[PDB]
Amino acid sequence: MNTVPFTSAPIEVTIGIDQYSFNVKENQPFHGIKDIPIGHVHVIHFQHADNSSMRYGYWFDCRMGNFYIQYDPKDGLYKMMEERDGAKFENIVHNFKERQMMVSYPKIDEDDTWYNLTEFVQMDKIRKIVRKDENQFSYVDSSMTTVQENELSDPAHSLNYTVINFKSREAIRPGHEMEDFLDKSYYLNTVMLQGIFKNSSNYFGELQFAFLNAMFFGNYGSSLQWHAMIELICSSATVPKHMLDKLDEILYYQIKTLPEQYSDILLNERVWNICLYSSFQKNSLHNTEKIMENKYPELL
Amino acid sequence: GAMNSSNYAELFNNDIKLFVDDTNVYRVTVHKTFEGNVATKAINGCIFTLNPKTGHLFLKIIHTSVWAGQKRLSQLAKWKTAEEVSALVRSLPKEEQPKQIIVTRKAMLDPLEVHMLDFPNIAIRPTELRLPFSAAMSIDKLSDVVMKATEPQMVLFNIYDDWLDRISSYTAFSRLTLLLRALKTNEESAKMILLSDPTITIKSYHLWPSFTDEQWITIESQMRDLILTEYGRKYNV
Ligand SMILES: C1CC1c1nn[nH]n1
Repeated sequence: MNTVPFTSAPIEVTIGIDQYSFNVKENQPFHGIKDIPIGHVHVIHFQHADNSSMRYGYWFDCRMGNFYIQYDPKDGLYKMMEERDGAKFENIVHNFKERQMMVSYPKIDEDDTWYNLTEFVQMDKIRKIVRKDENQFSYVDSSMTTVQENELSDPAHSLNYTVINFKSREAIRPGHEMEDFLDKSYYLNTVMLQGIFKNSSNYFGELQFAFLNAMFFGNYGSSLQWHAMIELICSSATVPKHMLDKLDEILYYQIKTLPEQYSDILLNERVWNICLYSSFQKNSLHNTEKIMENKYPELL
Repeated sequence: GAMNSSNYAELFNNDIKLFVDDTNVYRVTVHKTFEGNVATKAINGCIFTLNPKTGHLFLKIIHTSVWAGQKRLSQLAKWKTAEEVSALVRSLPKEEQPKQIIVTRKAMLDPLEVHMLDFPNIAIRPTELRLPFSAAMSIDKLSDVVMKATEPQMVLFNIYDDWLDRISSYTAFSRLTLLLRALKTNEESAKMILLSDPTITIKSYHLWPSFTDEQWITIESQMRDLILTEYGRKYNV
């Protein structure tokens, strides 16, 4: 297990670590998070008590370095930093643990939720969507725009998701206009899977990352990307039968984890009704359809 | 965006534009089968592509062979329409290509947009005008060329005959839409009105009779009366 120490908590803040969250009071003696499961990416996220504007956070993998969080009073946020002195990091972690000033990552043993949401998410792929090459961890916030959102504005601070546009020359072969617009299989299998993503695992990784950024930061462009990536599969007549099987599992756990009170802002009625009841794959998502019908029947 | 009565003068400015009406592309008769089922039989159709400023009509005749062995014909018909309009634009010299294409039915927007991706500067727009272009097949010379076709064919007409020598495009378009609305509402009476007086004939190179300015006022009034008469019959007014 690994640890992210906090130098201090000078402002009152709700801190998230993956799907968990806790409140820290202003100047409370909080010095970090311990027992973080090795083997997954993680996200540590923040919402200030005195200004719920800008949810922000950091994607990281404890296998890639030793990271700590320190408040910057000039920029007014909690920043992630990499500790390059290992001996210092060990002493700082041990002292904070001995004084019991850390919260424990509260993982239940039966509970596979975080694996199920991040199965295909890799740090190296995150670092290509979020470009800041001098850090091993990646900052995301509520207001960052996507590359596609910007084509329709500072490119350094953008989410470089793969652009998906159903009415684009990329999606539509000349001479196959009707075919390719009504059946997205060309665009899914040749352009996206064989061409850009190289395999279904990378495609699902980006889909999962987009969902998590929408849920944890309320990032609107990430929500658009998540729905586009679902719709592209669902609107394709030809998809590897094992590929739809994994899609159903991925979506099931996303819908299961979504806060009930955020469903009105995180779920696109059009896309979901089309995917579950009208699309080529309307019968291929039994687990997702069952949870959607029992948890959010209003949307449908 | 969408085209309506507020920006109606825009139709007669100097930006080239075309209306596209697909309502006569896929045409069928419906009949009982020997077994008592029902079957359709397609008949020849046409795309109605019209420049409202000049009157030039690009009538693409859709021969029934294009449907042979095809499924979901009503859907295919929109995409064939879009394919043919796209091909027409590509066939025109650059300086004759339209800046806007206005479709009479919103179901044509995505098919035409997808076929015209290579032309990002041509705007594809719907309209809130109810345009009676479905009645084009009530113009006898148009209907005859469509029904006699034995293969796909493009035929060019000026749907305003020689009117622009004497009236503006705005007026010519209004006259056309009134004539087509009347033919749509009561075809027999409309044709009766147009041909009642044998001394006024249709030139061989025209679609409509050779009315003087005064006779056109009389005709236009009789067409309005027809439309009003039929409205009263319909609603018991
Ligand atoms: C002192 C810089 C603070 C730190 N470093 N590593 N963990 N905590």
